[PDB]
Amino acid sequence: RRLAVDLSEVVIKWELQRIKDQQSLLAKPIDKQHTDTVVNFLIRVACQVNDNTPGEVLSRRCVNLLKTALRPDMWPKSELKLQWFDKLLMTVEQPNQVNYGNICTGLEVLSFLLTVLQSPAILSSFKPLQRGIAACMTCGNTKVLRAVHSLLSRLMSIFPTEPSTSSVASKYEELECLYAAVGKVIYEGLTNYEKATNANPSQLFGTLMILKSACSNNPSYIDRLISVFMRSLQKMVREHLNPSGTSELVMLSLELVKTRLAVMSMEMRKNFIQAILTSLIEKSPDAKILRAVVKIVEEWVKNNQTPTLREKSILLVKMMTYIEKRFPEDLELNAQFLDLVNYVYRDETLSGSELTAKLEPAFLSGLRCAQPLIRAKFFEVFDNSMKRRVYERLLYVTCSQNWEAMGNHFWIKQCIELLLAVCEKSTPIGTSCQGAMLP
Amino acid sequence: VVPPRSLFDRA
Repeated sequence: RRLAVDLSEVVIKWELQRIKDQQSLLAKPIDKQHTDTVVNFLIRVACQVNDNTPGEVLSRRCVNLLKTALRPDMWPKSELKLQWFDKLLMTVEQPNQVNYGNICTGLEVLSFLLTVLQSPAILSSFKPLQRGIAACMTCGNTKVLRAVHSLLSRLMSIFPTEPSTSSVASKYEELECLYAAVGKVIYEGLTNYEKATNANPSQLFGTLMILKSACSNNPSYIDRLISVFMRSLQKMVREHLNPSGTSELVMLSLELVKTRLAVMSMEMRKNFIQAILTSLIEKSPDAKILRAVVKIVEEWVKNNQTPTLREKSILLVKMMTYIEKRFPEDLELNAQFLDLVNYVYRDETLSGSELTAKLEPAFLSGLRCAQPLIRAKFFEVFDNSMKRRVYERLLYVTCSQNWEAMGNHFWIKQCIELLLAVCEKSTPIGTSCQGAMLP
Repeated sequence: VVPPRSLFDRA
């Protein structure tokens, strides 16, 4: 079989040399039907040769050889013979013995063909595949789920799912059945996890990946499923707080609903903001979850598609209490949160708001931060808050600044920093101690 | 004597 792959590579290298020469019977290109059969043999051998439990290396070589065979110069718009994939992908249905590696290689080849082919050719070629792609979405193998997720992501990026809860699953018949199966499996998975008396979030895994693929180029898609998805998200957060992929599924779900606040009902919106995100901030032990929540809140703040000032205030106050307390060692997370607080205090819209009054402990944490870049940004904000005058700053430190929020910090450091800022900076350095100077 | 305004005074 390796020898056969070698012959295919020989034909490809002959066409590379033809391209080099062209950049007359010896210079004329190869007959197209031979290119077609070489491409099709490469596809078939790549999908077949993987072992059920080595041929994996020959598969990878065939895949690379196919990726070189289909280029803007080598053999674009070759024919393809995809019908045989229908039999292969249906094997996923059979749980006795199935070559999962073959399924993964075929799905990868399909996603590559989606980058290779022209759009009408994509639509024409993929129609029989729809049953096979739909079959993959059911199996419990995580590798196949990820492969089909990537394939569907690329396909739906080329052709986005229908909005508005339109009755047709797609405007394209070649996508209609596949997209109907995608929607049905999403709905059934969410409903099953809602119904389940006791189940791991891992049951959601494939459902969540497929849903993410369906929403990749159509954020509105989850508006169909918003109630059932929100109840599943509540169940996920509850299972996470009171117990490794759980974090990944919670982050994925949060990324899905982060921009659909206007669709959710008032009770669901309130639960999401003051129940889910707040309990993640307060209870959740995973710092990656905290980083994701802080990123979501930062995107909200920096932007009815965004939360009200009260919800932003609630989230920022919860973060200001919990993030420093629960994760003192995480310098990156605290840096991210203090960067957000710095943006808030720099923002002109929020200046003088109740929020800036509520975030004063966070600002004072920024002034006393052990990370010099944060401390400098906070002092730069602090410096401009008052006039460059000795008397006014002495009055500030005596009268205006409640220093209680500094805690055990020796806040005399901030007084020194504030008053020395008044000094002239551009004057050449010098002394009154002329008797001590080196002549 | 009027204290200077701070970033935390609710204007």
